[PDB]
Amino acid sequence: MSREEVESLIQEVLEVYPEKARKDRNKHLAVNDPAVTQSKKCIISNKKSQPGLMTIRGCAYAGSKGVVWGPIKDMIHISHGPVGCGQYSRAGRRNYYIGTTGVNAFVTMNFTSDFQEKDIVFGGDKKLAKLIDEVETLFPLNKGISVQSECPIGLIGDDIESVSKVKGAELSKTIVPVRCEGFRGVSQSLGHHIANDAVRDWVLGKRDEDTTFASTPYDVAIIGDYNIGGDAWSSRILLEEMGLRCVAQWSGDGSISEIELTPKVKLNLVHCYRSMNYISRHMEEKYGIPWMEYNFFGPTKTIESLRAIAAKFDESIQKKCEEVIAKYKPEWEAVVAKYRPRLEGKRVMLYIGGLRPRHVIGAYEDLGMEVVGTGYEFAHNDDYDRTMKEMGDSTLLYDDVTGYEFEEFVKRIKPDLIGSGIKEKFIFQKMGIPFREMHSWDYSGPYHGFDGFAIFARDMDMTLNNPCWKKLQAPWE
Amino acid sequence: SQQVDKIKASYPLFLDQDYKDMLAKKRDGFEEKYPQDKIDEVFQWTTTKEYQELNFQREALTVNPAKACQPLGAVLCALGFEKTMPYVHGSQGCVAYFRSYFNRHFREPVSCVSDSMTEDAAVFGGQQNMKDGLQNCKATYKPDMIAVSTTCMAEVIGDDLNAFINNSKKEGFIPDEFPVPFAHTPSFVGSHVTGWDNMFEGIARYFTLKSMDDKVVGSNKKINIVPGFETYLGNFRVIKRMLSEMGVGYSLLSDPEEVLDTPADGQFRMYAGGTTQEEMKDAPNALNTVLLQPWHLEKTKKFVEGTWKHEVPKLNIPMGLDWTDEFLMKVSEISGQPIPASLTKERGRLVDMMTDSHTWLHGKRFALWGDPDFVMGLVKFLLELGCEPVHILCHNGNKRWKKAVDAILAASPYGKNATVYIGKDLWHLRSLVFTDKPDFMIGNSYGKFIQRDTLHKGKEFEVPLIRIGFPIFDRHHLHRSTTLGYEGAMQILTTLVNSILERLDEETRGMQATDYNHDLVR
Amino acid sequence: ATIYFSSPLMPHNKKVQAVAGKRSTLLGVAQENGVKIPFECQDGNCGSCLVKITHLDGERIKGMLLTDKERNVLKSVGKLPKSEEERAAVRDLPPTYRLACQTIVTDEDLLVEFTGEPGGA
Amino acid sequence: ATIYFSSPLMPHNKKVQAVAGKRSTLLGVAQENGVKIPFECQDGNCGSCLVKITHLDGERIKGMLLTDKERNVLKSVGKLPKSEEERAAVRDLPPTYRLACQTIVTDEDLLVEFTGEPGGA
Ligand code: ICS
Ligand code: CLF
Ligand code: FES
Ligand code: FES
Ligand SMILES: [Ca+2]
Repeated sequence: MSREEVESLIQEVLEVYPEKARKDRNKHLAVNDPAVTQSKKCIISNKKSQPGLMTIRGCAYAGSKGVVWGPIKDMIHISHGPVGCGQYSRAGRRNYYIGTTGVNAFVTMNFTSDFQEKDIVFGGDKKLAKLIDEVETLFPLNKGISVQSECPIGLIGDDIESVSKVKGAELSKTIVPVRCEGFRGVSQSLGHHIANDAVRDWVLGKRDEDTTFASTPYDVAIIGDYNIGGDAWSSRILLEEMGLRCVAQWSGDGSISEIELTPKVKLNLVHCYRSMNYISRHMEEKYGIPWMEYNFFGPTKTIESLRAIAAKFDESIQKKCEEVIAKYKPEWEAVVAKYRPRLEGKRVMLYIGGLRPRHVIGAYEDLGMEVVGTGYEFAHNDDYDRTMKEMGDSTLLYDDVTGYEFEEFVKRIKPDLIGSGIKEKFIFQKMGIPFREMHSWDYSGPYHGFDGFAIFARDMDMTLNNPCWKKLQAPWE
Repeated sequence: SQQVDKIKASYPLFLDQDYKDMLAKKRDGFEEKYPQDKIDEVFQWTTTKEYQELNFQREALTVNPAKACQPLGAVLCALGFEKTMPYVHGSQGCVAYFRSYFNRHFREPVSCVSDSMTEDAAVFGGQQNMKDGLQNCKATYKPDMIAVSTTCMAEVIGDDLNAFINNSKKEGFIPDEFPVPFAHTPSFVGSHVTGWDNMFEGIARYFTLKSMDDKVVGSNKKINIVPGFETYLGNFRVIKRMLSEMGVGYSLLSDPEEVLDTPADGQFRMYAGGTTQEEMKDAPNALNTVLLQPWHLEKTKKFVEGTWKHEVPKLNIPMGLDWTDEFLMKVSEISGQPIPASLTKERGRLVDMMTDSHTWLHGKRFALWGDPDFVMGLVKFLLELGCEPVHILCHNGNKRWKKAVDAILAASPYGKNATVYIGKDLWHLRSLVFTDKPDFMIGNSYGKFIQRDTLHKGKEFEVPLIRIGFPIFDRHHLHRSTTLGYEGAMQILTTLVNSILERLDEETRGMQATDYNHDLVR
Repeated sequence: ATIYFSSPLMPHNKKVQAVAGKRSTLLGVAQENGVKIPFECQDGNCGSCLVKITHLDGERIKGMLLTDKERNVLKSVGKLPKSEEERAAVRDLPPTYRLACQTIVTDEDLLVEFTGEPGGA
Repeated sequence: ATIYFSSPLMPHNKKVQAVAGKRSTLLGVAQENGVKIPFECQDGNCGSCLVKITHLDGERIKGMLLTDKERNVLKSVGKLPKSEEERAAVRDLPPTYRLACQTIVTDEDLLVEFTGEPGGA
């Protein structure tokens, strides 16, 4: 389709909206022009959501507790407030870890204060202290406590910073109050910012005056990789076959000690720019640690990122990088040779949170699949600046798409595959259009590195070419 | 490394030697993990009887709850009606979590909208959010009704829903005749089952409060059925099939079975089936109203008795043999229709099934948890089978329900070692199953970790989990099962006896060690 | 959080201890502690409670949401330059000029300066 | 004492904990904490370390001696109006502009602002 058909489709979709909502939504939709570098000329982003339009965004609590603070395993994460917020986000995210759950690891456990009506009226600052005492009593091997605020906490005026300071002074334990109320932000992105601020202000600077760690010129830290389905692991090995020593992971399969040891490294490899650029910039400003963005989706991007990371170091690291690339070359070549003929020419439409709508494009390109449309839920203008150089000409772009907009776009464009979250999976699976969960990898993976590319290709082939998509139309109709 | 012909996912790829070495290096160098001996000592300490005493003294800490917030049930009740859009007045994360929860449980699309309230709405209220959301929702998705619930933000702020909706209709955002029922569902009062009650009570008020003058009890010769918070489509289908066989004229209020199960035929249907507004308006003209789950439909019972003047019969949930018989007899008494032969034969088949499998169920010890009505029905059915529900738990339970369950237990020899707990979470149940080991567990998917905790101590201490309840995430299409009436009793009996036989087969499969008991006929 | 209220009207700057994230929006704090910031509206569309907020910690500045109401009021008053609007929109960082009726206190040390005059002038 | 160093040169204001009454005279504190105030003399007769000090506590301002050397240097630079000189002479209260190499830290919260330029301009 050309730029003329796409704009007509955009206007036809927006015709049903009320005039104010129509004007607001016209700014968030655009047709990609790769020659444009300043996305603000085309797409507005990080704006509020129009009420009643069934958006797909989340809350700051999801961005902070669900995304950033959650994967930390050695800490205990209290969900201060009613039961629902903590209950719905429990173990819904596949941030893998290694530990004995309930003894030294607590990722898939729901700790909450369970506010009743007597706590909304009379406050909950004493309940929090009693809860901290009980947590210390029953879980002695925890290495810290993080109190994530839910919506009522800010509204009723509860002072959790004071409680955190007092109980940290008493128990000599790291207690981090996070003000990640759901109403504070328009989406999960402000949750990322709040969680990074809490990390910076309460955890990161503990070992500023400690020099007992044996630093090496090859120390690196993986930032913004939350180990979905093991993703971070598949990356970490690829960074240790080149001789680099990964000191910390943020935050999938991460521990409170790696976070404190992070300022003792020589380079920060940031995978998710959106959720961790806030702390990467702080570390660069304070400790002088440089940081760079790498992409491990697909063989091409992985090779380019490894070559760049090696170029950040001396000649031995570059030789090891070339050795690793040569070693892994036949493995991904076989996967491409097997699966590309089956997935050649297919058209994909993506809609994911803030990083993957542009990161996984390289993986689909390596299989001969064309992304005819991509968009984000809570990405800023930077993200679209990076995206416009990734998408082809005349491809659709959307921001904070609604159910109606996405459904109409899919019906007209008719993509061969759709990649989005659980809340859209069955909507497009009832339309006879194959769907892949690009958040949790559809309970598969990992997809990072050369080991994850085979799984990626296998999943895409098994979903697009499944024989279940030819049976929707009844033979007697 | 990956092989193009044998590709391994996260399991068992990370069991390779290189990944093991990498993880070991990570743990040794940077994690600063406690020594394995300390971890093993602490884990054994958690399984002792001393740890249970500390655990049950918890007063401010809740670990692994077994309940949700009211607006979840409110959203389900709103989905129960025809062309009804659930609209939650509050922040937008709540709606996303509700939709994710219901999609993961039912594996079907769930449609709900929000006002996307933010920091400006926290300071100046959310009236403009209400107006714009109502207008946008009516214009875009075109519902015949918008059912408004509230999060805990709107309740703490103190947003007056009635005032906001009235000011929205008079301003011209929505037509004055457009039905917009509302309900106040604070997430810090009760649980998800209470939200269903509040939403249904609000809808019934909106549709019947202003027109009770010309309503005569018995005009349409029908019976109203209020299911409650039900997460099994089979229960909705059986509660209608039994009445259809019985010949009774019935009107199922809040029926979401159709929208939560739609065909995959190339088109997406946002709305399907559901109770029509005519049925809600005509509800007061029914002979009587029956509440299938009376322990969370108390406010609805108050509204029906006080306003509709229907004398709601005091019935228990149709789970088991005796309570299903009581339900059928009460329905026959109310409608005057004799019980047909197609249900006596079904009852006889259920009794035959009970008699065939009594030698395996007798003396088995079960620990259960869930919703009050479901838990009490399951306890009654277990007592009817000769099983011992040693541990009974209900996080969202009250003391009257506990007293009723104790009365049920005392009326049977098998309810002798049973202990009912209210306000306790799943960590209390883990402590209970470690010290007083049952033979199985009956609950939702959250009980799997508890089983994993029991296996770590040892194979001889493992407590298998039987998945009956809500939510069930790690199994596919179990939401199509049935738990009400005779068919539900048959399915539950089959599941229990087959789980027992499967565990027995697993324990006796080691050749030349325990396989002497590996009987072909079991 | 420590808030230092400064103004030509005030004989001395006032140091106030406040609870972060309360629904009271630094006006409530000012009214509790007797600081007289001109508040002349109840919806949020005037500029009277305009103040200048300086983050004294610098390395402890928290991320915040600049609501479209506050942004429009600041632009109507003329205390939101294009650069600060872009910074708030992209990097979630607060601007220098805020509205004391819509500013939620964060866990940091802040210096709030007002002239005892409406926002416009 | 808590001292907040602010300057256009500094990317962010810096919060520093300091010991009151030390012989180091808030230059020593700046040099310890990396704050770059222009100090270009060793006797005290230049104006380079000119700073503007704001007492954030207001009700905790301490009495101090304005030495004739510092007073003469401030008057030579032009940051000592007659009213502030009279106030310092009579009521022992510090002026708004000080010399960072002759200013002894007191037990209060202070905001020190410099332009990275000599005192005169
Ligand atoms: S953190 Fe973010 S929505 Fe960067 S909130 Fe979301 S595990 Fe997405 S596109 Mo779920 S900015 Fe991570 C994300 Fe991307 S939870 Fe995961 S898949 S790379
Ligand atoms: S934005 Fe929570 S789900 Fe809600 S009605 Fe309250 S218990 Fe239930 Fe975010 S912090 Fe949470 S998830 Fe929402 S409430 Fe707010
Ligand atoms: S007083 Fe009207 S804007 Fe704050
Ligand atoms: S540096 Fe010369 S006056 Fe202080
Ligand atoms: Ca389905």
